[PDB]
Amino acid sequence: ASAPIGSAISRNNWAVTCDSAQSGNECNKAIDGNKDTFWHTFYGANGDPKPPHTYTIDMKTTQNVNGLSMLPRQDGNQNGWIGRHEVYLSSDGTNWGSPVASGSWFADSTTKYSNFETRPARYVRLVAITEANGQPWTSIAEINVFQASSYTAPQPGLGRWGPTIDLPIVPAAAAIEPTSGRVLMWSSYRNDAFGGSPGGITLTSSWDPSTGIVSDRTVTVTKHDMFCPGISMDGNGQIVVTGGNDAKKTSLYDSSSDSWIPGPDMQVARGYQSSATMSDGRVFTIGGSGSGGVFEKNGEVYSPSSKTWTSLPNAKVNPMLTADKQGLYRSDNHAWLFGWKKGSVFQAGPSTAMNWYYTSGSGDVKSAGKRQSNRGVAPDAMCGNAVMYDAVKGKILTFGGSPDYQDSDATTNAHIITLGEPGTSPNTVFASNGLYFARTFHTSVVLPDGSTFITGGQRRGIPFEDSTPVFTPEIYVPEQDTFYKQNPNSIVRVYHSISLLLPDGRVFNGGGGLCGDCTTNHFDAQIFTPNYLYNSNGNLATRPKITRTSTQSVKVGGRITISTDSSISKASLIRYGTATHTVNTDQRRIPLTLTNNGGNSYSFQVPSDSGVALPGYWMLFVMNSAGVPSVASTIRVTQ
Ligand SMILES: [Cu+2]
Ligand code: NA
Repeated sequence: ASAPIGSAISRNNWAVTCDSAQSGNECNKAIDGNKDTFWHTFYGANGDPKPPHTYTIDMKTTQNVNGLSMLPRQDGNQNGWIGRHEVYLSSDGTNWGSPVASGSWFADSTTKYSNFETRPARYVRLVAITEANGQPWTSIAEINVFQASSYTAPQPGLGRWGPTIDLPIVPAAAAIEPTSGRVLMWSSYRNDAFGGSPGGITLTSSWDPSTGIVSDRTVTVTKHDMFCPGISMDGNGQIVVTGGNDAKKTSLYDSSSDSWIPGPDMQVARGYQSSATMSDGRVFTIGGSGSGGVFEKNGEVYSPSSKTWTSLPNAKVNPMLTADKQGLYRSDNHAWLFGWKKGSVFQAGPSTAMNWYYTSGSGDVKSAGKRQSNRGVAPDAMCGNAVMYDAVKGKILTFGGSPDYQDSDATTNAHIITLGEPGTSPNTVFASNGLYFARTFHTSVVLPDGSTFITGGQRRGIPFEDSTPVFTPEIYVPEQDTFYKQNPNSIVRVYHSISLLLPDGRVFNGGGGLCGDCTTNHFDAQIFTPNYLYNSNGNLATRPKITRTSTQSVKVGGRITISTDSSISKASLIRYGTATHTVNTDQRRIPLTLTNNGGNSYSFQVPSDSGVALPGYWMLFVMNSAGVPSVASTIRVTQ
């Protein structure tokens, strides 16, 4: 089940309009209060008109609308379940504009929801594009519109939230498909739960940013239930998904062919582990006692060329453990791993002790000191994030988290870690005065300008509960060493939530829940459009365009020559991310040093060290004098 974000509006003076309505199944039979009666479109004697079908509401007066609900027919018949839909709002009743919520709903008889940002309106409209099984009809038992307590206009220069993307599943895990631009999402064996899994099945869903179509799929070929995994993009351009409910399995996703290929089994059975792509294109993973048993799980490496998993027992998991109250079951989870120089992997936390991991031979480990500052020694920060915003200078920003996984208070702790050569202890200082709001179970992404977008979370970590939420997002600008509060949202994004950077420069934020009978399931996602895409008037600014590229595939140390339509100031390369349970080891940014050739032609060099410039797919963004970025050009880096 799910829950709305507002309170129900009285339907006593409502006037409804429909495109088609049968005798006995009228248009007003959706607002009467009876769970057994329903509105239904023309069938039988009146013919069978195909979708789009529309339902328009007139609330007589202006209300502060923040969502709607749709209860299907409860008579056991499938005829009329709404699949693809669109929600519109208006003040006049003729000019509707752009949709506040669009997407697809699951094929069942449960109550469906569309939760969006507060916007004052008198007229509400629900358009049913398709039927769940592809039939000509549309039916609704009960339709309600919800309102917020008050409305406050969004502050200029602090971004905008919206629109909402309705999904058939709860996206607990996600990744961007580089070659197509789509957002691949997955849950478990079911759309709303994970417990009591038979194994061998994962339900996936994808969203296209250009078309707006949401299409679901069922993956059984890999014999893996991909809930609670370790995700990494290898050097061969394939997404390596490891463990979880089927603790020993590995699944590979190829973006070019849009298919799932079976991978070889791991040496050790894991769950809730973090995996990281190395300098040679290989994938390293360590720990993970979330599933497959509770014991000492040391490191292991995946080779994409030979299709094998090899154990590295001397790469000890013992110095990276937290002092969690639940023991080893939670202490080796969600490691802040980063692929670095000469096959090494840096562990920034969540534990107080930071370590260097080596992959040559049977593996090795060395102490990198404690995560600290002049404010003292930093405690254990489970489910806190770690983002590499400047890979050239080895800059990592760590923030949030709590001492224990569950039933523990979060802190405002924030640090800057500067990486050098493997084996040396890095310099650690405090990032400004810390976060504005203490948060755990939060997610983050690196933006084109070097800034880090932080959103969601809760003050006290209690899984499957939406208690003490943080609605206000934060942005960290490194040049000024300052945190900035952005415009707040209305949907709670706690445990099982994700955040990914879209090729168009915007942020995809969704998920939260996945507990079955709970009312905390979020079958949606929201889009955040940052300040850099807006001008002085508050409208969408003109974005510069990359007209030509010399090559789409480059090697480490090689040069690329581009051509633009206007003058640019800065340029950056961002690696495509993957997200689940606050972990994102794939994302990183490289600031580019440009050479002006003249006539809007620029040249740059991709770093020679493959530990800085990790092999895989990257996003090319160029910024003008106003700071407005372009859309991303997909560049593949090899070694
Ligand atoms: Cu989980
Ligand atoms: Na009814």
